[PDB]
Amino acid sequence: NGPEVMSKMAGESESNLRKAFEEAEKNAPAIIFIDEIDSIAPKRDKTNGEVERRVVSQLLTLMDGMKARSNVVVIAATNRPNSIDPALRRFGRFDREVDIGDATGRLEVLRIHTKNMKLADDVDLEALAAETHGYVG
Amino acid sequence: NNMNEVGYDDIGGCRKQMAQIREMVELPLRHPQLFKAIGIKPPRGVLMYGPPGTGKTLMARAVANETGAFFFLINGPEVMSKMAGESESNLRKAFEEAEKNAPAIIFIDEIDSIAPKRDKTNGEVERRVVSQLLTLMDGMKARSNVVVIAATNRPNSIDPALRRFGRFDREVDIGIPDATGRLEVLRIHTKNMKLADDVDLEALAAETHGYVGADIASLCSEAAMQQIREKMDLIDLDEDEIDAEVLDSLGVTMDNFRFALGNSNPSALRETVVESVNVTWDDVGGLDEIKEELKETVEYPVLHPDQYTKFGLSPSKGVLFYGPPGTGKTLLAKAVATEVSANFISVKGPELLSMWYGESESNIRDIFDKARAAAPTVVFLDELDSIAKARGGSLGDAGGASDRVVNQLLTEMDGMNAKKNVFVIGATNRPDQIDPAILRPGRLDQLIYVPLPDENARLSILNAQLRKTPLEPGLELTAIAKATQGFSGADLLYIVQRAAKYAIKDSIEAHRQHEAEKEVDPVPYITKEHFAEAMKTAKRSVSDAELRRYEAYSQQM
Amino acid sequence: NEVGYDDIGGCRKQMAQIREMVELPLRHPQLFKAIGIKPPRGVLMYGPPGTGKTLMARAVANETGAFFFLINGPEVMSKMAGESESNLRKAFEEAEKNAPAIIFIDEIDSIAPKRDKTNGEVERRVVSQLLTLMDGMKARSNVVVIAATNRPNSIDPALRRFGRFDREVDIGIPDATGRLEVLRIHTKNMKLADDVDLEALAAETHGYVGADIASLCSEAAMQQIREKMDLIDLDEDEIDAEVLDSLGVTMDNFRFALGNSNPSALRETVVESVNVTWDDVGGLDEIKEELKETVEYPVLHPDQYTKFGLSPSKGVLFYGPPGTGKTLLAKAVATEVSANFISVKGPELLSMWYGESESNIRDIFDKARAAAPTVVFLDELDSIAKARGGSLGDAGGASDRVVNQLLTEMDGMNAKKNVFVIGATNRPDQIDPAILRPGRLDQLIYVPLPDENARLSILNAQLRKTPLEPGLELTAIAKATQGFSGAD
Amino acid sequence: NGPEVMSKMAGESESNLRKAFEEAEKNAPAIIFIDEIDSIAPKRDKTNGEVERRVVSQLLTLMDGMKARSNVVVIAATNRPNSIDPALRRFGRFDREVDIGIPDATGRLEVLRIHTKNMKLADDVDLEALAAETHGYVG
Amino acid sequence: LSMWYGESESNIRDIFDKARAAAPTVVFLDELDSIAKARGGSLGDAGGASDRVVNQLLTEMDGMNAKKNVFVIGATNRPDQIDPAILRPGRLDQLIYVDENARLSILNAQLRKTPLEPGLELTAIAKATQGFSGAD
Amino acid sequence: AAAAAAAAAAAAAVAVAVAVAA
Ligand SMILES: [Mg+2]
Ligand SMILES: [Mg+2]
Ligand SMILES: [Mg+2]
Ligand SMILES: [Mg+2]
Repeated sequence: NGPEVMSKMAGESESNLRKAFEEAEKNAPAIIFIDEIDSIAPKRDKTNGEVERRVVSQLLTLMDGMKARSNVVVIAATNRPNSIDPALRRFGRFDREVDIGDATGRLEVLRIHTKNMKLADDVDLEALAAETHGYVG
Repeated sequence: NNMNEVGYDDIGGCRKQMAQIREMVELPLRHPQLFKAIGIKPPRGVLMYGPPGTGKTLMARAVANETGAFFFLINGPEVMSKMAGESESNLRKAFEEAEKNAPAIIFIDEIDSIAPKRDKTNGEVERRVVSQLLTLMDGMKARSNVVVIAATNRPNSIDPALRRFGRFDREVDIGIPDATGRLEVLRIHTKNMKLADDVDLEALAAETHGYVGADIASLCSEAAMQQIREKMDLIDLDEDEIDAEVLDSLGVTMDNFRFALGNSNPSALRETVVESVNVTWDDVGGLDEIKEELKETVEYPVLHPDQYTKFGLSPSKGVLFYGPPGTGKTLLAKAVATEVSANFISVKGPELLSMWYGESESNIRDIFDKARAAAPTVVFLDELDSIAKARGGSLGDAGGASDRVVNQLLTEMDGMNAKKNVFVIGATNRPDQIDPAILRPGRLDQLIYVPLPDENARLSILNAQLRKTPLEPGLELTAIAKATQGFSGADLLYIVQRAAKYAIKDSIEAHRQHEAEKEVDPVPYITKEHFAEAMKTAKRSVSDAELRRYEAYSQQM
Repeated sequence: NEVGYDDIGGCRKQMAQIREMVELPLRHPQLFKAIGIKPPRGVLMYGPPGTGKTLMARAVANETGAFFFLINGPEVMSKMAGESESNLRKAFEEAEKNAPAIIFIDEIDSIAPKRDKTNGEVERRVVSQLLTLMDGMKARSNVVVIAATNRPNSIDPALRRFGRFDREVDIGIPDATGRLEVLRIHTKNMKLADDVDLEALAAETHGYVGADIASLCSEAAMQQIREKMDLIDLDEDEIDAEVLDSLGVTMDNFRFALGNSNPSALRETVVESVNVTWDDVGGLDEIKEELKETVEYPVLHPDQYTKFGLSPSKGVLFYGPPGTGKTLLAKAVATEVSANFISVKGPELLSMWYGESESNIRDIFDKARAAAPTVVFLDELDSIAKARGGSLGDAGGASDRVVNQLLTEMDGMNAKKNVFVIGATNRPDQIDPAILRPGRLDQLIYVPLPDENARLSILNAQLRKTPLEPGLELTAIAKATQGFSGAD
Repeated sequence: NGPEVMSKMAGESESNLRKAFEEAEKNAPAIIFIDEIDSIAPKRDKTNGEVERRVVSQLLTLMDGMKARSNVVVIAATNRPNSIDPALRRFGRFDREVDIGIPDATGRLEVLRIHTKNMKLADDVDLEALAAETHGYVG
Repeated sequence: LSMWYGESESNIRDIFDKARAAAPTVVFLDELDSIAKARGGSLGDAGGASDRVVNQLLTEMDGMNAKKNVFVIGATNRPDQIDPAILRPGRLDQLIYVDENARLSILNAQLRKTPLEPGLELTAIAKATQGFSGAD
Repeated sequence: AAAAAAAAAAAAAVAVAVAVAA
């Protein structure tokens, strides 16, 4: 995740990034999920720190340093599509973005969540999935 | 006994909120079996926000006292230290003590010192502390069974990561109490101290409007102090000794609370306190039907809320007075501000504008926030020809700020409803220069026209300035009114001031003559000769072109 | 040496309020247990500088026998990280630990910049630490906190709440009687001549506050020192007894010091004292008398106005052909009339930024009403008072906002005690109708061309300091000029 | 000197002022000269920074407060007096403001004699004509 | 109409960009009289702003092909003061002239959540008021 | 040991201009 990369040791964030990247290259052709990238990438213009710039440069030099024998991909989730570094959106690291803009998925999420409770005997979750319109997750 | 404080019986006026907090804090901490049985995992963090003094810290003391579970107080600005990297260790050991000892409860006051939103910050230690708190809170298993209580005065200056699912899931807007809640809290605080019999707390609660939580306590304390002050003078209570007979003869009466109310104001409006001007409804001569209509329109939402509910018509909050200069619009505003029994914030039109970028809209938002806090209130806008100017009045641009401020006023007046009870009074001299966007229905509905006084209204006005003035018995004012046709209230004031000046000149001349040659005052009353000499120079102010323009505007409406 | 309650005169009401709050819970606490509730413990003193707030703090510190801590505002902060909050905690802990005590926080504006407009984290941490210490868990146990400020509006609202700062006392400008007590306090420890008359001197001071009065006294003494050290030689070694004794401070010394000193608040806009007199203005005798009486009546005879219970007229506007002598009347009023004078030109107050014109106007009128009674001269009022809506192309109606600010600020929900606005315009057609309204500028004085006897009076006034031929007469000159003005 | 006190560390400028005043009072009956005070007094109300307000408040407290000034005299110099905090232009802080303005003909002649003393003039040199034709020279 | 120059036309430009982005859509132009004004008709104006607004509206409406299928709806009280350059064919050619039943429906929809007296008919208010409107 | 630092950079103001009609 985003803000789970800091440690008391100075520069340990770069060591943690290198450890994760070498583990993903060592084990198998796999996929890395970096959730909440807005904490790691502070857009580099409004920030004023120096270890954030160092960890952004480390993530830049670690995303660029993937060869053909790595065969690993990276996935990253964000909330706002505007507070991202263009150096992270440069050609080489992140170019294929998706724009995730229903009732069946809402019924699936309901049956996933509420199936671990002594619920009822006279419930119809189809009506709860139909009458609920704008809820998510 | 002081350390004991008080449980649920201390906090009042928020039944739902206190019930919710006790539900979250006691049940999952005494017996978590029922939560597992139903199949919902109770949250681990709960946020509290609202205006200061609403009772949040009181809530913390009540939960700490009512539940015998172990407690550990930490505060925001006392966590970090000077040595390199000890805030993280401090928080770590705090959580370790919270887990190792018992299913305890942790309370962090003033989180704003630790969450600067990550946008208006430049240092790095805040990043370290925020990330440490995030990982420490996220890394709490189901078996931890330790809850954190957060207390923030302003909720919008919070790092949004803490609002995410799984972190501080439950927020509680502890708002202002109502009349019943305010009366209940008054009873709670005033029960230990003695109270005189002649007291009607219902009236005190119906008159207490913007006070929240602590301000009423201040009112009570001030009344008690006043009682102590009056009894010290009369009995000559000397600082050297205390007489026990006086101690048992101590009772705070209703007059003490009246005095305290006349000297105390809501905490939120403390900054915007205005100088006191004593105007009464009989001082505003004339304008009888207009005054009756305004008072009736302002009184219905505050005295018959059930009548307001039993209806469908949308209560038009706004009102705009327009008319010729010197007719008494500002006087009506003064009378409302003095004798309405509600909050009142007076502002002059151009004061809000500022050279810097954004501050103007910041002032508009904060002032309207203050209006919302001390509900009900009456925001009096002076000279809307400075704020609500027509976007096209001047070809030249002043930086575009005018459009931004006008849009800010529309967005902050269109985002109103029956709640928060805010009536905006407008008053302009030139109605042509106001933006029509403001006069749209639903924003400024009532448009009262304050015309030139008539013969009976003019006589009433003349009598209104001569209420406190000693007057000679042999004077008749009907002739003065009959002889004046196009005059205004300001003209009448000028006439009366000229008469007073002539009287003062005569008095000083006579006193000088008396001292030179050497009843006390040869001129204790104003004279018909003085009035004649004042009206020898009196004249009307407003011209006929202005009268024509106002008549044309009135007929156009 | 020690400054007690008899050296802090002129604030008797506020003195009693703060004396009560500091002494009664620390002299007879039994009464506060008998009534049932706890006493107030937080109080905020605010007012213009030099009014005597710090003097009040010194008096409280000297009189009360309890423990006392003094804290300068910025002094608490330090360079090491998280050191300011440690200092606040240490101070409060020391105050609580030793005894019931009085904390004094001087210049609170440096510590509480509203915690919302500031952008430094250190400021927000010091504000949060102060808020927690002064109210919170285990906040205070029988210790009272006084703070001093000059700008109460620059304080965070959370600090202005009951329990932290419950009562705000207003240490404002003293009245004439207050000036009398201040003078008696500062002139009781010196040797004065018998001629000295303090009551008239206090009456003639109109806006002086506290330290201003002290300055006046000091100036008088210094002038006396410069009056008797001239007759005596330099005396580089030692001074004879006969001059060391029998110094004396005459009333003329005080008058001279009054002719130089000015209110500290109005020192920003001091105007050089041009020398005019009533005899310098030829003609216009009836206008001279009306202006003189309309200005001196409120300031010398306030009892009669309260007897009739009516407020006086304030404004007046001269209008007429150029050079009739309007500015001359303004100069005379500025130099001889006792009320303070603020001479401002027409277009002086405008500014290129947005809103700074109205801010400057508000500041000028705030200073004018602060040291009241005051006279404000608006030269060529038609520059600032334009007919609203007349100009199609304008700087976003900058003139409109200026005139609206002037109109509403000079007459609104104010106190309107004693401010006299003087207008001088030779083109009265360009004025807004609202400005001509009574209660804003009630006296419209027309200054026509001088008559034969008025031209003679002007000629005599203008030849009053020049040697002239004995056989010269000025009646012929008057008979010959019929359409001339004073300038001609 | 005016801007000599400002430092990057938070809470060091006012500490420097405190050290200066304490040394001045600890040493002897001293005189304190503050040159170009316009850089440490922007009226504390129109300014928007934070360190300037803090230095102004520290200076105001040091100038007057508890045990304000024991045998120390403060002198200040500025090119524009209107741009200073009114709280500093009060008795006790800055009792009197002297106006050192444009010299007249006699003053100009005095300055000319003072400056030309070290130079070697000829026997044909007069200074009165030069002081007459010199009109607006500030010295 | 933005006070800043250029921004005024940029508002209409990005309004039509938001319209063409969410195709199909309906752009209800209320009170056309203001925007539909003769180019430079008024001698005194803020640097002939009206003409630039009308030119932006005309050049951002005439560029609508069969694609993006936008539809502009106008309404006015005075049809005299509308620009014939905006009443031209190819941009906006239809002219719908615009009752009692709609007034009765408006009075019945406004009095939905209202405790009305049962012995009351609104057909008298519909028949007495002929040229009225919903706001009054 | 760590240390703090103060910083106040600048702000943004708005000016007013005058135009001429014809
Ligand atoms: Mg609290
Ligand atoms: Mg008015
Ligand atoms: Mg002081
Ligand atoms: Mg003149």
